[PDB]
Amino acid sequence: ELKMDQALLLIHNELLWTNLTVYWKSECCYHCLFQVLVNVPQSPKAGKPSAAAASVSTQHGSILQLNDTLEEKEVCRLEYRFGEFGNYSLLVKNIEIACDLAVNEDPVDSNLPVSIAFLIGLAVIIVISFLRLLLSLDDFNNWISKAIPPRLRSVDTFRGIALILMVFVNYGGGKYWYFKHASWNGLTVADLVFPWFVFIMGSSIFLSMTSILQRGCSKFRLLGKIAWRSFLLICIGIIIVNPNYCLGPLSWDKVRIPGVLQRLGVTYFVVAVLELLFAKPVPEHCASERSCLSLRDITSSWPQWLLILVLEGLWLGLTFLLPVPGCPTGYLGPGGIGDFGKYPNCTGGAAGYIDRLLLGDDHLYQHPSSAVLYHTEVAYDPEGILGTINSIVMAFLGVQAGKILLYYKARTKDILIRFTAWCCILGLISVALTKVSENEGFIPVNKNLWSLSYVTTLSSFAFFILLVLYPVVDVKGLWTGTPFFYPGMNSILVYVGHEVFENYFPFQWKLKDNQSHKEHLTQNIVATALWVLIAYILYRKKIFWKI
Amino acid sequence: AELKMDQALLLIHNELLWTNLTVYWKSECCYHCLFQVLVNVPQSPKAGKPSAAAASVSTQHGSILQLNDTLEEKEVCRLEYRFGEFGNYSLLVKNIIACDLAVNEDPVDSNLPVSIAFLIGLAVIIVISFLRLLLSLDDFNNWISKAIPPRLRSVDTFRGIALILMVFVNYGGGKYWYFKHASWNGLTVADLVFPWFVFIMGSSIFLSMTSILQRGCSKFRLLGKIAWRSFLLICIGIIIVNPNYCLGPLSWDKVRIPGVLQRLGVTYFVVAVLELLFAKPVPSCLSLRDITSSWPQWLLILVLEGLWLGLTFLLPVPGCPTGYLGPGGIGDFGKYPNCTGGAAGYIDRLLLGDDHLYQHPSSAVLYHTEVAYDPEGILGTINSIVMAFLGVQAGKILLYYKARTKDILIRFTAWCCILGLISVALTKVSENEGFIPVNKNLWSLSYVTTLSSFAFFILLVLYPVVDVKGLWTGTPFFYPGMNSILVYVGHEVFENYFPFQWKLKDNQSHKEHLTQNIVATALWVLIAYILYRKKIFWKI
Ligand SMILES: CC(=O)SCCNC(=O)CCNC(=O)[C@H](O)C(C)(C)COP(=O)(O)OP(=O)(O)OC[C@H]1O[C@@H](n2cnc3c(N)ncnc32)[C@H](O)[C@@H]1OP(=O)(O)O
Ligand SMILES: CC(=O)SCCNC(=O)CCNC(=O)[C@H](O)C(C)(C)COP(=O)(O)OP(=O)(O)OC[C@H]1O[C@@H](n2cnc3c(N)ncnc32)[C@H](O)[C@@H]1OP(=O)(O)O
Ligand SMILES: *[C@@H]1O[C@H](CO)[C@@H](O[C@@H]2O[C@H](CO)[C@@H](O)[C@H](O)[C@H]2NC(C)=O)[C@H](O)[C@H]1NC(C)=O
Ligand SMILES: Cc1cc(=O)oc2cc(O[C@@H]3O[C@H](CO)[C@@H](O)[C@H](O)[C@H]3N)ccc12
Ligand SMILES: Cc1cc(=O)oc2cc(O[C@@H]3O[C@H](CO)[C@@H](O)[C@H](O)[C@H]3N)ccc12
Ligand SMILES: *[C@@H]1O[C@H](CO)[C@@H](O)[C@H](O)[C@H]1NC(C)=O
Ligand SMILES: *[C@@H]1O[C@H](CO)[C@@H](O)[C@H](O)[C@H]1NC(C)=O
Ligand SMILES: *[C@@H]1O[C@H](CO)[C@@H](O)[C@H](O)[C@H]1NC(C)=O
Ligand SMILES: *[C@@H]1O[C@H](CO)[C@@H](O)[C@H](O)[C@H]1NC(C)=O
Repeated sequence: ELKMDQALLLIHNELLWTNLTVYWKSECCYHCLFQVLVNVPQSPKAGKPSAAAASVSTQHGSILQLNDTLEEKEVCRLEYRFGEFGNYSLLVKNIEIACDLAVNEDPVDSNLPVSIAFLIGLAVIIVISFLRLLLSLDDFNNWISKAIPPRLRSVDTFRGIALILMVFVNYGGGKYWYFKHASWNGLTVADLVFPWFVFIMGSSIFLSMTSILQRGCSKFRLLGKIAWRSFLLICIGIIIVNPNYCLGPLSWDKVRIPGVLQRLGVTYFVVAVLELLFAKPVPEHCASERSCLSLRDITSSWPQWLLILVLEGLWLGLTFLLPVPGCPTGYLGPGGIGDFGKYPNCTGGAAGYIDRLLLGDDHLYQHPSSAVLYHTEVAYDPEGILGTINSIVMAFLGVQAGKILLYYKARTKDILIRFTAWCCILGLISVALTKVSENEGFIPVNKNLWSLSYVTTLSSFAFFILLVLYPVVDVKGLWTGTPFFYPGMNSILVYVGHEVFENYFPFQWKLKDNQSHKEHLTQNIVATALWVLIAYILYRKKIFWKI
Repeated sequence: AELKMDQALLLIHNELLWTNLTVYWKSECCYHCLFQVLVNVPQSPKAGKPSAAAASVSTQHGSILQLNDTLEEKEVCRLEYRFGEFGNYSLLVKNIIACDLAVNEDPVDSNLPVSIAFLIGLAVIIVISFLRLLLSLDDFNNWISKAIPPRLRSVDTFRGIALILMVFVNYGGGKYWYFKHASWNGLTVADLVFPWFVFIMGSSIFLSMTSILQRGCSKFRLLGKIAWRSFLLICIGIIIVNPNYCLGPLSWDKVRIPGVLQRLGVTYFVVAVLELLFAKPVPSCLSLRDITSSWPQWLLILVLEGLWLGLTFLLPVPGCPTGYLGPGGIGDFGKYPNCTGGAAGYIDRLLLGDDHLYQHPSSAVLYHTEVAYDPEGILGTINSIVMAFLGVQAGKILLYYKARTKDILIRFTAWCCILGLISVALTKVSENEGFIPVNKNLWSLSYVTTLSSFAFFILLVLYPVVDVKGLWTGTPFFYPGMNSILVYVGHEVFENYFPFQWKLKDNQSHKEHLTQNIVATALWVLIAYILYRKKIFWKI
């Protein structure tokens, strides 16, 4: 009867001279038009009020505006938050007319009941099952006999955490609203992994390129390697990751040109080529002081910083200045019914227009993140053309983190000072941009547009994560990234694998109740743990696929 | 138009007045098919103007049209014809009871013109495209530079040929009827692949066991390797290869336990454990010592063959004749609607259930069988083991007389002749008649002997040319031969992916399907070649 995060609302109209219409709009909508929930009729006779059944969304909040089809006057505005499976009864009576809320069945309290208790129980059960399976393997072997520079590992732990979170939220994340990507604006747990992947990509770009150059290899061989790696990423993404082959053979008239791997390849090429051309040897003798307050890692890359600033200015100018036909200039909203629905075919503004012009409507993402909340009827691709500038900026921030990590290697206090300084600077910039509020600010945090505040917020998060991880996993040694670094070293293999093997049995099976959050959560956690186990097994076999 | 692929539009005109003629159709190749109703032709309203009926006769190979009156059923005209693709044939039955077969539009061959000269044309096209891609890609790099224990390779070539055939016929094989699996009895191009894979599997089993036992190891880590490889093959077959995950998530109640890789794993375990349990070291014009040293496993193979024969021809099956080999459905005059496989089908449905079996057997499209019958069932694994052991015998022949090439060809010719004689004795040189007709779905003993004789002849041809005389390394073939498992898993996983599958301008065209499948097979050969160059052979 009811679906996930969907309370059942019954409207009892005790009125006898009005045809009430209940409207609806979530709290998380910024400026959304009210959608008709159900059209309750008037009571034919006194004593027996007219009733109708409506299913209200539970994910986050609910605004119910009561209007009558005759005069269109707000008899009462009710603003509540519903539960996952709740028999809610709304009665409105003339006393003038006030609508009161009654609960006939208590909600399941989605994400309230599971909390950390169910997660700990599931983890214990999975660990016990794995240990029992491992012990059973030795039982068969016994019965048969009876019968007859190195890797940082902190960047690796960072990438492993990002990969685990990405595998969890890509498989559904328990079908929870906050483990999915945000509709248009703000941040969720699924909006963090991709920026961290670009950050780590830039960091590893600098680490690998400087290792290769100081190992005595020509810059042209590295240029060829970079070009081949970016081309392979783009082709792999376009041919394998982007299209859903369960719907039929791939036709060029509906091929999704831009994607996650295409974005990664393009920004890899751009920022890696920037580093290659403007490559200076890593200074070593300069690290002779104690906690040196030198800006060497920044002033040694003034041309790349100038190019990055020019690119960021280009992104800001195109976003806020490019005149989109039939659209306000500098439009950042979601379109659809968002922003009071006055721009329905304007999902993404300048970035969406650039994508639709250069690549066409059919070569974009047909199911954007905003399509489920703001009801966008057009196609917008989060990995568009305009957002690649901000992805390049993020990759260069990762490059800066790598320069911090390598220029000062012996002085771990210097590394921590630089990480804290950069995290604070980027956090202050993000707070200034987004104005702390989710939907307010000059450039609100947005994954779909890859907003500048999105880049800065996620880069500050990445700098803080590196600040926490580098001493613990490298200097102090209190933790080896025990379950995380195997995905860190098999990132590309795990990404291609889980984007290819989404529907295979160990990662996805038929569920007893498809509308249960706990069943989906168990399936997604088991699938993520199995991908970690696969990465660990390949680590033991020393099978590291690299492009 | 409304005509499909491999179908012909048959217009029927009845000049008869007091007739309610119905047209019954039955494909020529079916052994004993009930005449299904094709179309119902109504009585002509008046003289001069006959009633017209539109039908699509399956022109894959032949068609039998029988016309008997609807009321007081009596045949008025029995017509046998071999229709052509996209043919507009008009049937004119007129009162004189006479028949006419006027061809209103000439048929399109779509088989000779596409697979006779268009095959060579497409080969030239793909060769030119590959050469241009190789030259242009290196030209750009050159512009920048200017500006600034041994493997035999015969078994490898055999396995590569089998892999090329499997990739071609698994993708559709041009959607031709002879590049698919024959509906129950008979041998097609697609039926030749799996038995050769089992044969090569057994040959490689012996060729690896001999090397390992001669080197430093024991028959206790070899047993672990064999058991783990069998378990891995079975698990891969159950999880990855078998289910069609595009439909939805896997479920226990509707998961297909049998499979190609499950069958390969079970037969590998059985035959490899047999050789390990009876492992002897290698030591001749007519020595025959290879068949005598391996006498216990030959005795066990004969016992297993007797068991398969006894279960097939003697196991009682409820609601089914004892010793049934027929396809069921409308086959055998439809007297056994649900008897697909007989003993093998009943054993599968009794041990694994009817939901853990192949729901689209090759007999469904022609004999109209509604039950689920799995070609890789439980009964046929005995014959899979027998053919794997014939491959093991080929390996023993090849390894025992390594320095006596003439001995190798003498033994290969002798074994091929013996197995061919056994096959022609069992099938009486007829696909549907005989004692044990050739059948992939039952994995018949005559199927095993025929395909093993074919494999022995293929080895007899390949071994001198590719090993002894050295005239031709298996240049377009052994590259998949060295990556078989990866190639199989890859084309099972990446069936729908762009290089191997793209949307066609008209899905009802044999030329477009053939070119797409040839391009896909060539791309898989190219992938295997690239992996060979980089030495990324995946094993176990
Ligand atoms: C939002 C959602 O829900 S979807 C989330 C989106 N998901 C994704 O984008 C996942 C896909 N991306 C990825 O898997 C990765 O980011 C990749 C593969 C594209 C790039 O990973 P990278 O950071 O380039 O690392 P990778 O493992 O490929 O190695 C690249 C180079 O960096 C080097 N490197 C990596 N880590 C380190 C380290 N810690 N120290 C030193 N060198 C390192 C490697 O040695 C290699 O150089 P080499 O070949 O010369 O030896
Ligand atoms: C009919 C249709 O359309 S669908 C049916 C078609 N599909 C199938 O049959 C499934 C696909 N099958 C296959 O890919 C293969 O048959 C496999 C992988 C299952 C088995 O291949 P095999 O012949 O066993 O060889 P594989 O490469 O796996 O290695 C087996 C062993 O034989 C050895 N070997 C292989 N070829 C040779 C050779 N020519 N000489 C000596 N030893 C050899 C290998 O070295 C290996 O031993 P090792 O572990 O010491 O290295
Ligand atoms: C529900 O009723 C209220 C009040 O009747 C509507 O509020 C006004 O509606 C008129 C249109 O009749 C608009 O011109 C006004 O701008 C609205 N606001 C105010 C403050 O007057 C409300 O629009 C109705 N709901 C919907 C979905 O239209
Ligand atoms: C749920 C899901 C199923 C699937 O079959 O695979 C996915 C792949 C995903 O990845 C995202 O997909 C969109 C465009 O690719 C963008 O929202 C993001 O940028 C990108 N990280 C996200 C979700 C899924
Ligand atoms: C169509 C298809 C696509 C693919 O990519 O994979 C296949 C693999 C096939 O092989 C057959 O599959 C069945 C066993 O699973 C049995 O009909 C036969 O024994 C076996 N020859 C046949 C068809 C396909
Ligand atoms: C309410 O709508 C019904 C039809 O659905 C109509 O018969 C009735 O007159 C309406 N009442 C008012 C007060 O408009
Ligand atoms: C909800 O409650 C009402 C009365 O309180 C009852 O009639 C109805 O059956 C209930 N529905 C569900 C789904 O529990
Ligand atoms: C058509 O009629 C003839 C009349 O004897 C009969 O023998 C034949 O079986 C009929 N065809 C059917 C029933 O398919
Ligand atoms: C077959 O020929 C008839 C001639 O009477 C014609 O009307 C019909 O359209 C033809 N079929 C097709 C598919 O064109």
